[PDB]
Amino acid sequence: DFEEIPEEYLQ
Amino acid sequence: EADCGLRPLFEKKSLEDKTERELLESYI
Amino acid sequence: IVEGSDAEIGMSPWQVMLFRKSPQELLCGASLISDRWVLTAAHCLLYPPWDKNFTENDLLVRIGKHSRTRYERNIEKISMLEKIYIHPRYNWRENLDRDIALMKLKKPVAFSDYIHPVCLPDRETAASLLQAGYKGRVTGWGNLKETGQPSVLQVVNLPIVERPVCKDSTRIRITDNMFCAGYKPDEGKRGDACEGDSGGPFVMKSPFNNRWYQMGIVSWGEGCDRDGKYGFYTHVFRLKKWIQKVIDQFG
Ligand SMILES: N=C(N)c1ccc(CNC(=O)[C@@H]2CCCN2C(=O)CNS(=O)(=O)Cc2ccccc2)cc1
Ligand SMILES: *[C@@H]1O[C@H](CO)[C@@H](O)[C@H](O)[C@H]1NC(C)=O
Ligand code: NA
Ligand code: NA
Repeated sequence: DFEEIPEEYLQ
Repeated sequence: EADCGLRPLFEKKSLEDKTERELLESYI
Repeated sequence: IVEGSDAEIGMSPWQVMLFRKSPQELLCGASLISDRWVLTAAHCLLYPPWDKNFTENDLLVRIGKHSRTRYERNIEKISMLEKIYIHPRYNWRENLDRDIALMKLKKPVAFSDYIHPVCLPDRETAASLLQAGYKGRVTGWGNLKETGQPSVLQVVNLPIVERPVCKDSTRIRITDNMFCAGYKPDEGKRGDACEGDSGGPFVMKSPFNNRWYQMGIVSWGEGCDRDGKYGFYTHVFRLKKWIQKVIDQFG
């Protein structure tokens, strides 16, 4: 449903 | 902080959003 | 938000989305009160009856958003949490009394046309504006109906309701740390917050200094936009001494 966010914020 | 609650795209430019007047009118 | 409308761009620049890291989903609304502090409802982070107990590393804060689902490149900013503070007397056992929490960001967020903090009320502003009939504004990306989801941030203006009316609408024990808002059946107009709008702000524009103040936090309700029911909001001013104590000690 949601667009993927940049990986930097999930690191 | 000192600038809290003043929206860049509204108060800061003296533009009103479409329904804020509804609020003002209720403050009787 | 039920029976609301699409927000205008930059209409609510203090609106914050609490975003779950895995799976990626909306958790709650919240609000920006300074470059490092975000205000939300405690039940957004802690609610044992539903096995809810989020820690800092579970969540992200997304600020400056309009679209619910899109990654708003060059517009929104995404922040990690340093620490969560839940009110020590938050009553999750009974009635959500003192439904309030602060979150400190790892780094200060840059203000922009789309990102800007809301004011917290002083005693006088609260006394003057928190009156039955006076309208506030609630915003969020929550459900459009009780029983889908919006493309963009939703907004609705709702009148504060007399305390005896609030009390007589529900079997739940109401406290001085809550207020309710919404139209009565006889008033014709409607609108309410709903699931997903939790933690978002109930704001009023002071006619004295033309600044927006956050008077309430979306807290609870019985269904959404039901006739004879009202939305309940955490009374921000009543809990302001706790807010200031947290920011003073940990800021
Ligand atoms: N204004 C609205 N209609 C509105 C409805 C729902 C929400 C989201 N909040 C919630 O779902 C919160 C979290 C825990 C239980 N809860 C409720 O609203 C439950 N409402 S309830 O069962 O009818 C009565 C109740 C209130 C408070 C504690 C226990 C029980 C937020 C707003
Ligand atoms: C929730 O999580 C924290 C930390 O993991 C824990 O200490 C606490 O006991 C848990 N339950 C609560 C606060 O009710
Ligand atoms: Na009652
Ligand atoms: Na209602």
